[PDB]
Amino acid sequence: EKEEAIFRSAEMALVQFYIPQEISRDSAYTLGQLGLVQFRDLNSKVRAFQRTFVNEIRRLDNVERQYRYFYSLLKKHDIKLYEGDTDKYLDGSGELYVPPSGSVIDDYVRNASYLEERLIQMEDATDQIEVQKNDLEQYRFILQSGDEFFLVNYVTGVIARDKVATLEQILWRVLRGNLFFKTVEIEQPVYDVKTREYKHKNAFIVFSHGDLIIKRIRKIAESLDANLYDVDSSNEGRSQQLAKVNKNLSDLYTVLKTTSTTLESELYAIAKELDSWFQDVTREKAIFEILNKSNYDTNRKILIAEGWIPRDELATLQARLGEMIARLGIDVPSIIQVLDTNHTPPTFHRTNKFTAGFQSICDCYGIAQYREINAGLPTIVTFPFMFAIMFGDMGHGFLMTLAALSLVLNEKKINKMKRGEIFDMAFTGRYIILLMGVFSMYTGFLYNDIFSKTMTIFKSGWKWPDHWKKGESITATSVGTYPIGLDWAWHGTENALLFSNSYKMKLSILMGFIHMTYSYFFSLANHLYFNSMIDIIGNFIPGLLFMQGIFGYLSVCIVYKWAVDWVKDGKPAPGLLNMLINMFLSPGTIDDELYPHQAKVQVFLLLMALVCIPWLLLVKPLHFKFTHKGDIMIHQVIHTIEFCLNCVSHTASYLRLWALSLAHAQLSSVLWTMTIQIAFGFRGFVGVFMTVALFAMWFALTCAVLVLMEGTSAMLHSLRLHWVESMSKFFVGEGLPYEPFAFEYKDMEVAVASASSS
Amino acid sequence: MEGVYFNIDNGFIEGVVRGYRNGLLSNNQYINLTQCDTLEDLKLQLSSTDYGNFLSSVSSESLTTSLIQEYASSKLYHEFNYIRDQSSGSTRKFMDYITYGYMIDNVALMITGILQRCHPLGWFDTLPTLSVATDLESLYETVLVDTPLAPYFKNIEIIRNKLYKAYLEDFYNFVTEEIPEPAKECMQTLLGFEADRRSINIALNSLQSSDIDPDLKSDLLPNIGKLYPLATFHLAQAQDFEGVRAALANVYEYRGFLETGNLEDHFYQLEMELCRDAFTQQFAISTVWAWMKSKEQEVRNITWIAECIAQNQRERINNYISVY
Amino acid sequence: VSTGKAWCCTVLSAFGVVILSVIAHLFNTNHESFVGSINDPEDGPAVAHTVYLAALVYLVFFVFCGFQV
Amino acid sequence: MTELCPVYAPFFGAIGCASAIIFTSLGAAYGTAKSGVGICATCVLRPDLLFKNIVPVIMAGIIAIYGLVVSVLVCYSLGQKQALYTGFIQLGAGLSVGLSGLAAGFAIGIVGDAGVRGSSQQPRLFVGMILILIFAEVLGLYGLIVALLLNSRAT
Amino acid sequence: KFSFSHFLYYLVLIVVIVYGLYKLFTGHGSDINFGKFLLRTSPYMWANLGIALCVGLSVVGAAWGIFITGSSMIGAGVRAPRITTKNLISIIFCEVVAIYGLIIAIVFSSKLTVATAENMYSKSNLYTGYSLFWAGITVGASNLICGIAVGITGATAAISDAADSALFVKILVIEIFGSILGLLGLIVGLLMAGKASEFQ
Repeated sequence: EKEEAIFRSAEMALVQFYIPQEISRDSAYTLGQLGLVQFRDLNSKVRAFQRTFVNEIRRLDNVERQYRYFYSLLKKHDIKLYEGDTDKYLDGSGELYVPPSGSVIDDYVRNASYLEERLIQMEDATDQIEVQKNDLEQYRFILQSGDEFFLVNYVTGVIARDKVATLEQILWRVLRGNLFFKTVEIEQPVYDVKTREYKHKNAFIVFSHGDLIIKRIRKIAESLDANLYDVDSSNEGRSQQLAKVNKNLSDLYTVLKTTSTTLESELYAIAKELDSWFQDVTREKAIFEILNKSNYDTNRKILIAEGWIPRDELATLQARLGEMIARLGIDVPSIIQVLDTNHTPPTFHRTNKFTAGFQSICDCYGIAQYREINAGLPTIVTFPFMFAIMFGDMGHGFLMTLAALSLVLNEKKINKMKRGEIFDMAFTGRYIILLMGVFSMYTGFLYNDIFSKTMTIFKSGWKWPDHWKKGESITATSVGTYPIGLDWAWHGTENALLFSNSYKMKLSILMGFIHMTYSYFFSLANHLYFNSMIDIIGNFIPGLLFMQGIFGYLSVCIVYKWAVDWVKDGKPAPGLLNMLINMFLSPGTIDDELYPHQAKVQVFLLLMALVCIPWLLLVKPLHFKFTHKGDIMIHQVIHTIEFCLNCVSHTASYLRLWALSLAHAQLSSVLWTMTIQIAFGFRGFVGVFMTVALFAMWFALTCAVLVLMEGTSAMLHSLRLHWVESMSKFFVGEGLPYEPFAFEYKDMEVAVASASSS
Repeated sequence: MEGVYFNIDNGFIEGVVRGYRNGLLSNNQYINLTQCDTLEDLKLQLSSTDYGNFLSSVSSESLTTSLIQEYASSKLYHEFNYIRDQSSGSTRKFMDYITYGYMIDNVALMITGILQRCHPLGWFDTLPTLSVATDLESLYETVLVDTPLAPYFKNIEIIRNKLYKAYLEDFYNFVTEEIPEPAKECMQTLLGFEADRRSINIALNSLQSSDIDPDLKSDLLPNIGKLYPLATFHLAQAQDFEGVRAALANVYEYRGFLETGNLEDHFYQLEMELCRDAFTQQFAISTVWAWMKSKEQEVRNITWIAECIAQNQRERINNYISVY
Repeated sequence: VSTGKAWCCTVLSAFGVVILSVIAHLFNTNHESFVGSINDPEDGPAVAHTVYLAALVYLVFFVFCGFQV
Repeated sequence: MTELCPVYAPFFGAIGCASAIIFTSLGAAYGTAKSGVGICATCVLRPDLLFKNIVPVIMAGIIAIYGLVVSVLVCYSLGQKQALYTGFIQLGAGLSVGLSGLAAGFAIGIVGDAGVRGSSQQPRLFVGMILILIFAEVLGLYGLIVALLLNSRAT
Repeated sequence: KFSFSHFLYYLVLIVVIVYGLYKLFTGHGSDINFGKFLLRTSPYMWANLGIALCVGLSVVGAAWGIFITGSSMIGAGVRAPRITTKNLISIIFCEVVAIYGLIIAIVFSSKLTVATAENMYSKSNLYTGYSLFWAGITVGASNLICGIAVGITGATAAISDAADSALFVKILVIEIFGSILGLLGLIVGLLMAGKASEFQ
């Protein structure tokens, strides 16, 4: 069966395609709709303008230009494309047995070339008549003015509403203390050719007495884009001009209705099929762009193509090409010549709907080195569960689980449905969010938090004194230990913060160390897989010794300090952070003895960690210097110094688990106190109203501020822990994306691309 | 320090500007455009560069050198107007002052009255009024008083060069006062070069006019940069090309670079040197000026190559100016 | 009336019914986390009754908005 | 009064309560103003990106929420005859959270402006924007944490 | 030449000089008794100011470097969004600066304890007050300096990586030096407060 590629990327094989030149187009369609081949660019060192199939692309690109121009025209006149599923039914998108388009592409090219000119002609006609339409409408609006005349002679026209101010100022400097001006705002905007959109406009009139300065006013108004109009000096002449204008509008509308109807009919005929034309032309252009990457041997008359395909899919490729050759009946060799190569193969991870989101989030940092360990498979669990440690509330985890289930249960309904961007982001992460919610419920159970409040499902390990006076500062006694989760006896105590901080800080340190160690062992597994024992001995072993002997020492020390009953032993509880500091700043002088011979072990670990530094610097480069028959000294020294410093900085940065956990807990408690708990203090129908409204506020802020506003905080910080703390231990990265040659529904919204993306 | 406060407003701007600087055509890409054999081939090859699909709406039959130049200039102007739109305060004023030069160019080109605005960055609300402003007497008190050129004003070449003198002096003062130290030095040097170019060109124009008095050029020579005041005064007193050579003999830079070769090529070469040097400062707004000049030269080179493949005459195809 | 507001208020009122019902039950049973403090209301069942009435108000809203779903 | 509980002791507590909300609110205001200028500049062309670009102002708001939390917590620790120890505990909590949230809000404003602009020019910059912006938010978060640690010792 | 801030600087300088001369000439120079100010002042002001300024200046430096380098890398990321994940180590080392301040604030908060009135202003309590004050200032100011430096360096690294990915590597060494500076500041703060006892 096909090997799963989630632990490591799928095994690639380089295939050389000996394609006879006559069947090249059919073959390219076959293995493009098959969808498992990523072609190597053999003509990489040949300039694109002189490449083998440049003209076949150029003609189809002109056709695509014409189709996107048609789409622009349909949007201009508000027509909706058919977008039928005929292309989806024909292109199996997972089935390779489909015949390619025949000579129909040449018909597409001819039709497109003719039809573009047709549309240009009718658009020019409709545009010209629309220009005179707008002009005569403005003329009428000028003439409809019953009386806007004062004072020898005048000139009048229409300006855009913004330009009227600057034109008035310019004329006021043409005529200083002598300008007479009025304007009337047109009720609605009108179409302008230059902007290809409606603009607000204003009629204007100015009065003057000198032919030279009247010419100046007209010439300064035509600049700044005023449309000037001659108006009779009397109401009778203005009425005559208005009647003439109305008759001209009647004729203009008579021709405009027919022109617009015919043009819109052509656009409607376009809409029913333009989408399929664009799909076919896009596929054909992609086909030629793939064929360019083939070496065109003219003597042998064959395209020597190359491509990456998974080995488990090699048989599928052979079968499907055997099917297409049977279709064509050429009986050609159609050589699928798999060959060895030194080229870095692409990193293909075969992901289900469940692991797809985790793979996308892990490889958004970087694509893994070929057949190295995939970080996404550990991420599936670690990312949601670090999110949960930081989030850690059962009420909010339950809300998040319900939100995710609303996407997972209805999964088939939101799929095959338009999703926008934010809702699409929510849907693609639906299983990520589901695991976040579930692990957050578990974490809040361990934190014993449902919203602000604690669960009381087991007998507390702390028992209060037998009796006390009201207001007495009592202290509990340890009758036992709480089975699972934090003891509910800590709720509402004034020293709850001390124990909670100790717990969550040590939890952060311990679990961060464990996660770092687990991720770092992927370095060992990678070196074993790549047979790089030199990386094991020079990098893995000393780095592991350093990391353990300091921070894993701290980890086992934390668990040991929990494992010792200091009050029963009568020994002073050590200052654990102070002891860690003294391990470096004053070795040997152990303050409070945690365990026998702690000084010797402490100084031994210090010396071992120190020794691991020369080990890391030297062993890997010196092997290269001696045995290769060092140049990697600089890379090794910078890598090891950053490793040593990143160990400390990563142990520090894992404190954000405790940080976000405590902040979320405190925000939830404060929000509960501020919003809903006030309502419990009042009674009567005023109390009922306060309870209803304050619960509305509490839930709105819980969903907004806590679940959504601060859940994104926790998930982004878990992304931080993974890209930075987890993957940098082992993730080599800088791989090559798989992204094979495959057909897709390239929706015509790509008309935004290649026209607004440069 | 330089970058401590710089990134509060200009960090995004400066990062995007050097992003464009990385998109400038390299010598290899100019060579690839040179080897092209048709305007459609140049369109495709240039689409392979950071220009992308900008002529994507243009067919090979509509494609002409004028359209290529217009689209390249439009892309540059859209990028500049994006950076200016995202700018605020001091950098916004710096970019407005950059636009004032094109405003003066548009003023001089349009008063020639046909001559349109011909430059999008020099546009202002009353610019087309200059096409119809035949009376130079009405120029300031009617049209330009509303424009940002009002502080500068006080045949057309006299007006153009007076406006450039006032503009360059005011912009040098603005650079000195309102621009941090590295960008201050870089912009002061760039303005020294610009004023030197203006002074040399104006002197060589006065070479062709008998009415060009030495004191008349005092209203015209900016007296800014390395040539100032000494070489500027010598150019003012200079009567002919020999006087220009004697004046430029007194400076280190631009010495021996007007006595031989093409003068425009040498000015553009030195400008590219200065822009390349200005790009080295990491938290300086002078990177914007360097980018603008580099892109203008790039558009010139592209148009040059487009001509050399549209009208052949390919012997001239390699005389473009580039440091990248 | 609109489907968006109907769904929003239906979900909010469902959470209202559930959460205020459990809060009223915990007050009515004198649970320490709600009554154990001196700063809490002194008589559990009394505030439990008003929280229960608020839960019924959200029940009315839930059922109504269901009638407009 | 007493040597441990001077009459001027509540001054530090009250001024820390004020300081928390004040400085976190100025940080949030700078963040909201800068990022909102970015959003309004960006969404003139592409209003479809409103609910992406809204993140930086939201994070600025949560900074002020942290300030509100600290101010409330220290406010309910105030008393007329409170010790000078708890007075300076409240002062330290308020000052820490205020200054930290102020710096975080400034960083959030600048980064959010740059990010909304870039992620409008380059959509792949959204994850980068938000991941830098969370790293700015976490600094105000750290200040909140220190304020909580200090306030845990108020009496 | 005038500015309001410098006017107040010179005004307060003149006022302090005049007050000092007045006290000194009248034989009351010992009234200005900064030492007795240090003795009488509550040790908790020093301790909590140390903690608050430690974390506050660490966060200021972290945020300052963060927006410097983040704005630079978002701007450079417009053409090359690949720059984000590659140069994010700059944001990381800026944040680590604030984490240092948080750690030091935790350590110093361990020292905060209610000292008895009979033992309020002892040698040990004054010593620990001054120790926490100046150690918090040391860590916070060193962290501010290092955060600004790392942000500047990471901004330059992001822009250079946008120019060419090969130029990134050697600037990361500069970022490492900037982080070592803050680490040294943290360890020196620990040493300064290492022998400071709790308030007792």
